[PDB]
Amino acid sequence: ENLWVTVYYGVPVWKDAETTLFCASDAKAYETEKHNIWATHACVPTDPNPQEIHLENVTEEFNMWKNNMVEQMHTDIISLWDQSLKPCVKLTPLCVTLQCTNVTNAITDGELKNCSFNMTTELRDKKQKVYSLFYRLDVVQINNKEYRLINCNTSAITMVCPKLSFEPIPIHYCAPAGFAILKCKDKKFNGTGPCPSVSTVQCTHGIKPVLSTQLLLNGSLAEEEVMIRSENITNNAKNILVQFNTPVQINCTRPLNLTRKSIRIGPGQAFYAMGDIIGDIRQAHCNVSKATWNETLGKVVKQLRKHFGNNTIIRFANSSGGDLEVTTHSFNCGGEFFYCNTSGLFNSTWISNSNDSITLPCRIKMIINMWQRIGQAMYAPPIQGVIRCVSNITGLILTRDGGSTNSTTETFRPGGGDMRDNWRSELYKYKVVKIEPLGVAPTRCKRRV
Amino acid sequence: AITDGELKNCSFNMTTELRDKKQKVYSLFYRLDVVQINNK
Amino acid sequence: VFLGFLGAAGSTMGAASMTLTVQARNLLSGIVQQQSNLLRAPEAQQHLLKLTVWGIKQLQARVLAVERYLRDQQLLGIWGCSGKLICCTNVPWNSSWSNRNLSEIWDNMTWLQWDKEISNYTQIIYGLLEESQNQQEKNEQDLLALD
Ligand SMILES: *[C@@H]1O[C@H](CO)[C@@H](O[C@@H]2O[C@H](CO)[C@@H](O[C@@H]3O[C@H](CO)[C@@H](O)[C@H](O[C@H]4O[C@H](CO)[C@@H](O)[C@H](O)[C@@H]4O)[C@@H]3O)[C@H](O)[C@H]2NC(C)=O)[C@H](O)[C@H]1NC(C)=O
Ligand SMILES: *[C@@H]1O[C@H](CO)[C@@H](O[C@@H]2O[C@H](CO)[C@@H](O[C@@H]3O[C@H](CO)[C@@H](O)[C@H](O)[C@@H]3O)[C@H](O)[C@H]2NC(C)=O)[C@H](O)[C@H]1NC(C)=O
Ligand SMILES: *[C@@H]1O[C@H](CO)[C@@H](O[C@@H]2O[C@H](CO)[C@@H](O)[C@H](O)[C@H]2NC(C)=O)[C@H](O)[C@H]1NC(C)=O
Ligand SMILES: *[C@@H]1O[C@H](CO)[C@@H](O[C@@H]2O[C@H](CO)[C@@H](O)[C@H](O)[C@H]2NC(C)=O)[C@H](O)[C@H]1NC(C)=O
Ligand SMILES: *[C@@H]1O[C@H](CO)[C@@H](O[C@@H]2O[C@H](CO)[C@@H](O)[C@H](O)[C@H]2NC(C)=O)[C@H](O)[C@H]1NC(C)=O
Ligand SMILES: *[C@@H]1O[C@H](CO)[C@@H](O[C@@H]2O[C@H](CO)[C@@H](O)[C@H](O)[C@H]2NC(C)=O)[C@H](O)[C@H]1NC(C)=O
Ligand SMILES: *[C@@H]1O[C@H](CO)[C@@H](O[C@@H]2O[C@H](CO)[C@@H](O)[C@H](O)[C@H]2NC(C)=O)[C@H](O)[C@H]1NC(C)=O
Ligand SMILES: *[C@@H]1O[C@H](CO)[C@@H](O[C@@H]2O[C@H](CO)[C@@H](O)[C@H](O)[C@H]2NC(C)=O)[C@H](O)[C@H]1NC(C)=O
Ligand SMILES: *[C@@H]1O[C@H](CO)[C@@H](O[C@@H]2O[C@H](CO)[C@@H](O)[C@H](O)[C@H]2NC(C)=O)[C@H](O)[C@H]1NC(C)=O
Ligand SMILES: *[C@@H]1O[C@H](CO)[C@@H](O[C@@H]2O[C@H](CO)[C@@H](O)[C@H](O)[C@H]2NC(C)=O)[C@H](O)[C@H]1NC(C)=O
Ligand SMILES: *[C@@H]1O[C@H](CO)[C@@H](O[C@@H]2O[C@H](CO)[C@@H](O)[C@H](O)[C@H]2NC(C)=O)[C@H](O)[C@H]1NC(C)=O
Ligand SMILES: *[C@@H]1O[C@H](CO)[C@@H](O[C@@H]2O[C@H](CO)[C@@H](O)[C@H](O)[C@H]2NC(C)=O)[C@H](O)[C@H]1NC(C)=O
Ligand SMILES: *[C@@H]1O[C@H](CO)[C@@H](O[C@@H]2O[C@H](CO)[C@@H](O)[C@H](O)[C@H]2NC(C)=O)[C@H](O)[C@H]1NC(C)=O
Ligand SMILES: *[C@@H]1O[C@H](CO)[C@@H](O)[C@H](O)[C@H]1NC(C)=O
Ligand SMILES: *[C@@H]1O[C@H](CO)[C@@H](O)[C@H](O)[C@H]1NC(C)=O
Ligand SMILES: *[C@@H]1O[C@H](CO)[C@@H](O)[C@H](O)[C@H]1NC(C)=O
Ligand SMILES: *[C@@H]1O[C@H](CO)[C@@H](O)[C@H](O)[C@H]1NC(C)=O
Ligand SMILES: *[C@@H]1O[C@H](CO)[C@@H](O)[C@H](O)[C@H]1NC(C)=O
Ligand SMILES: *[C@@H]1O[C@H](CO)[C@@H](O)[C@H](O)[C@H]1NC(C)=O
Repeated sequence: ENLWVTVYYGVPVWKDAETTLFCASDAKAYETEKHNIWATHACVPTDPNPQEIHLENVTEEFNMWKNNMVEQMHTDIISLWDQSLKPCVKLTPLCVTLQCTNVTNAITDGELKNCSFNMTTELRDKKQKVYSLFYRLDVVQINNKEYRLINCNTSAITMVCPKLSFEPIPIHYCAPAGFAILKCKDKKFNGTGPCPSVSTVQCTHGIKPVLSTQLLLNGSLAEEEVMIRSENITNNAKNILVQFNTPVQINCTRPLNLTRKSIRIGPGQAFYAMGDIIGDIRQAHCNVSKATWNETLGKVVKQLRKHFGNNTIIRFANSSGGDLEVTTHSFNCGGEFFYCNTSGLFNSTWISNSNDSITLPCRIKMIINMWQRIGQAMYAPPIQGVIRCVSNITGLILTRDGGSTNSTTETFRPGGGDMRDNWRSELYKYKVVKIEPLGVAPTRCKRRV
Repeated sequence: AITDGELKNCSFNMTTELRDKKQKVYSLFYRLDVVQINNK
Repeated sequence: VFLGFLGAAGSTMGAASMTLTVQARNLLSGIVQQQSNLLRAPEAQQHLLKLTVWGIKQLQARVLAVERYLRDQQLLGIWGCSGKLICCTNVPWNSSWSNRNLSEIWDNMTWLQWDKEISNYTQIIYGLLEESQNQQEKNEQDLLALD
C-alpha cells in the first residue's frame, strides 16, 4: 500500500531514564521554629494536590534492587549533614587531662563519672577549674586517675549547634519537567518483574527520614499479609527485609533528670555539659509488649516456610559480634542517641506445631561517629529534663547463617549496618521514566504540493 | 667535614595530643629555607 | 475527554491521538511547581553557603528542561511543519521499514509497542524528512514565483 509518513508530537511513550530529583519538602510559616537540618535551604513548599492518574492496560517491569533513588538518597543524607555543620564550633580545647572520680559510694553494677579540668574565662590568659558529668563510654584512661576523651588522637569533635534540630520531617521526592515517576499498586509485589497496575505520580508520599539499625521505626505498612522480601534468598550475605501489616508499639524513656551548665569557650561561643542529677540514678530502658510480639512472630515464621519448607524448624538467635552500631538497636529520639540491648526479643524456637511487657536495657553515649569517616566525630548537647518517646515497629532486617550441614533447623538473626536497607524498603514501588514526544506513523495524508 | 653544607639539623617544641604539653621534635631543613635571627 | 498526564498510555494509536496537547504542556509548563525556587525571605548567616549549593541543583533542572525542549521544536522547522501538532510530510512509506497494513496498527496497537518496532529505523525515517522539504523550499517555490 502506498502510504506517507505523518509526524505526531505529544505521543504518550516512555524510555527508562536516570536523573536527579527534587527534594520538595512540606512547609509552613516557621516564624519561630529553629532552623531544621533535614529541610530548610534545600526544599521548596509542596504541591498540595498530587493527582494519581491511573493508567489502563499498562504493564511495566520494576526492579527495587537496581534503583537509583535509594542510591542518591544515601548520598543526599551525607551531604545534608556535611553542609549544615560548617559554621558549628569545634571542641578543640577539651583535649586535656581530667581529674575524675566515681559518683556513687556503693557500686551495684557505675554509669556517670565526675570530672574536673581547666577552662579559660573571658580574658584569655586566666584559667579556672570547671567540672562536668561524662558517661563512662565517652572517657578512656591515659595511664587521680587522669582521663581524657575517646578521640583526641584523630578526630576534631565538632559540637552540633544548639540552634539546630534533627527530627524526622517528610521529604517528597519530585521529578522536574520531562520526567515522571511511576508507582506500582500490585499488592503481591515482591520487588521484581512485571507490575500489572501502574499509575503516574507527580510526587511520592512523605517519607520520614529515621536512621536506625535492626528494626524499622515509623515505616510504611503492608496491605494484607506479612511481606518477606530478599534478593537471592539462598545467598547468605543478603539481608532479609520483613514488613508488617500491623504496627507493634514501643515505649522508651530516660528516667533520670538533668540540667545544663554553660561553660564558655570563646567570645560568643559556649559549650553545654551535664551538671547535676536532681533525683535518682536510673537506667534508660524500652518496653515491647510480649503478647503482640509473640503473635507478630507467628506471621514471619508462617511465610518463611513457603520459601524453605513446611516441616522445618525455625529458630531466632541474637547476634555474633561487632560494634554498638550493629549488635544493638540504635535510635535518634528526643535529641539523644540510645543503643538498646535486644537479646530479649530475638530468642525463641518454632516447631510447626495480657499486659506483661518485655523490658530492654539501654545505653547512652554522646560522642557518636556516624558513617565512620576518618577523623570526624559529632557531639549532641544534653537535653534539659527527662525524655519520652512512643514509636511503632514496622519491619525487621534479618539475615541467615547457612553453613553446609544436613540439619532441618534454620536460624535467623537481626542485621545492622548499611543504611541502604532503610531506604530500599520504602522506595521499592517506584521507577523514573522519560517522555519522548516525537513519533512517526504511516498514513494517507500527502502534504499537497 | 665541610667540602662545599646543604642540609641543617634543627630542634623545636611541638604540642602532643593534649594541647598543654610540649615535647622536643627535630627535622632536616635545607639551608635556603632557614635564616638567622641573631646555638645559634 | 482529558484523563490527565499520560492517561492515554494504554489506549490505542487511534484513541490516544486525541490527547496530544497534554504531554506537550506538561513537558514544559509543569515547571510551575518549580517557580517556587524564589524562596521565602531567608534569615541571617549560618548556612549562607547551603543556600547556593542547593541553588544550582534546582537550576540545572530548570535550564536542562528548556534546552532539551527547543531542539525538538526546532527539528519540526527543518521538516517544514512548525507549530502544527499534526503535520504530513509527503515521504513514501517504504515497505521494508515495517509491516502489516494500515488498519491493524490504529485499532489494536499502542504507541509504546509501535515505537519498539520502528525505533530501529528512526534515523533513516528522519533522513528523508529533511530532503523532501529542501527540494520544495529552494527549488519549487523560487521556480513557481518567477513562472
Ligand atoms: C516515630 O513517630 C512518632 C510520632 O510522631 C514520633 O513521636 C514524636 O516525637 C517528637 C520528638 O521531637 C515529639 O515532639 C515533642 O513532643 C513533646 C510532647 O510534649 C513536646 O513537648 C516537644 O516540644 C519541644 O520540642 C523541642 C524539644 O527540645 C523544643 O525546642 C520545644 O521548645 C519544645 O520544648 C516536641 O514537640 C512528638 O510529639 C512525637 N509525636 C507524638 C504524636 O507524640 C517519634 O519520635 C518517631 N520515632 C523516632 C525514633 O523518631
Ligand atoms: C519474585 O517474583 C518473581 C515473579 O513473581 C519471581 O520470578 C520467577 O522466578 C522463577 C524462578 O524459578 C521463574 O521460574 C523459572 O522460569 C524459567 C523460564 O523463565 C524456567 O526455565 C525455570 O524452570 C523456572 O520455571 C519464573 O519464571 C519467574 N517469574 C516470572 C514471571 O518470570 C521471583 O522468583 C520472586 N522472588 C523470590 C525471591 O521468590
Ligand atoms: C484496554 O484496551 C482495550 C483495547 O483493546 C480497551 O477497549 C476494550 O477493547 C475490547 C476489544 O476491542 C472490547 O471488547 C472492550 O469492550 C473494550 N472496552 C470497553 C470499556 O469498551 C479497554 O477499555 C482498555 N482497558 C480498560 C480497563 O479500559
Ligand atoms: C569507680 O568505678 C569503677 C567501675 O566499677 C571501678 O573500677 C574497677 O577498677 C579496677 C581497677 O583495675 C578493676 O580491677 C575492677 O574490676 C573495676 N570494677 C570494680 C567493680 O571494682 C573503680 O574501682 C571505682 N573507683 C574507685 C576509686 O574505686
Ligand atoms: C561532682 O564533683 C563536684 C566537685 O568535684 C561536686 O561539687 C561540689 O558539691 C559540694 C556539695 O556537697 C559543694 O560543697 C562543693 O562546693 C562543690 N564543688 C564545686 C567545685 O562546685 C559535685 O557535687 C559532684 N557531683 C555529683 C553528682 O556527685
Ligand atoms: C591514641 O592511640 C594510641 C595508640 O593506639 C592509644 O594508646 C594505646 O597504645 C597501645 C600501644 O600503641 C595500644 O596497644 C593500646 O590499645 C592503646 N590504647 C587504646 C585505648 O587504644 C591511645 O589510648 C589513643 N588515645 C585515644 C584518646 O584514643
Ligand atoms: C527535673 O528537674 C527540674 C529542676 O531542675 C524540675 O523543674 C522544677 O519543677 C518544680 C515542680 O513543678 C518547680 O517548682 C520548679 O520551679 C522547677 N524548676 C525549674 C528550674 O524549672 C522538673 O520538674 C524535673 N522533672 C521531673 C520529671 O521531675
Ligand atoms: C505505651 O504507652 C502508652 C501511653 O502513652 C500506653 O497506652 C495506654 O495503655 C493503657 C493500658 O492498655 C491504657 O489504659 C491507656 O488508656 C493507654 N493510653 C492511651 C493514651 O490510650 C501503651 O499501653 C504503652 N504500650 C506498651 C507496649 O507498654
Ligand atoms: C545473646 O548474646 C549475648 C551477647 O551478645 C550472649 O552472651 C554470652 O553468653 C555466654 C554464655 O553462653 C557468656 O559466657 C558470655 O559471657 C556472654 N557474653 C557477654 C558479652 O556477656 C548470649 O549467649 C546470646 N544468647 C542468649 C540466648 O542469651
Ligand atoms: C544483653 O542482655 C543479656 C541479658 O538480657 C546479657 O546477658 C547477660 O550477660 C551477663 C554477663 O555475664 C550475665 O551475667 C547474665 O546472666 C546474662 N543474662 C542472661 C539472661 O543470660 C548480655 O550480656 C547483654 N549484652 C551485652 C553486650 O552486655
Ligand atoms: C503508630 O501506630 C498507631 C496505631 O496504628 C497509629 O495511630 C492510629 O491508630 C488508629 C487506631 O485506632 C488507627 O486507626 C490510625 O490509622 C492510626 N493513625 C493515625 C494517623 O491516626 C500511629 O499513627 C502510628 N504512628 C505513625 C507515626 O504513623
Ligand atoms: C656550619 O656550616 C656553615 C656553612 O659553611 C659554616 O658557616 C660559616 O660561618 C662563619 C660565621 O661567620 C663564616 O665566617 C664562614 O664563612 C662560614 N663558612 C665556612 C665554610 O666556614 C659554619 O661554621 C658551620 N657550623 C659550625 C658550628 O662551624
Ligand atoms: C639530627 O639530630 C638529631 C638529634 O638532634 C639526631 O638524632 C639522634 O641520633 C642519635 C644516633 O647516634 C641517637 O642516639 C639520639 O637518640 C638521636 N636523638 C633524638 C632526639 O632522636 C640525628 O641523628 C641527627 N641527624 C643527622 C642526619 O645527623
Ligand atoms: C509464643 O506462642 C507460641 C504459640 O502459642 C508458643 O509455642 C511459644 O512458647 C510462645 N513464646 C515464644 C517465646 O515463642
Ligand atoms: C507445604 O504447604 C503448602 C500449604 O498449602 C502446600 O501448598 C505445599 O504443597 C506443601 N509442600 C510440601 C512439600 O508438602
Ligand atoms: C533466651 O531464651 C531462654 C530460653 O527460653 C530464656 O531462658 C532466656 O531468658 C532468654 N534470654 C533473655 C535475655 O531473655
Ligand atoms: C526500502 O528499504 C530498503 C532497505 O532499508 C532499501 O534497500 C530500499 O531501497 C528501500 N526502498 C524501496 C524498496 O523503494
Ligand atoms: C492485512 O494483513 C493481514 C495479515 O497480513 C490480513 O489478515 C488482512 O486481511 C489484511 N487486510 C486488511 C486488514 O484489510
Ligand atoms: C534491529 O536491528 C538489529 C541490528 O540489525 C537487528 O538484529 C534486529 O533484528 C532489528 N529489530 C527489528 C525489530 O527490526
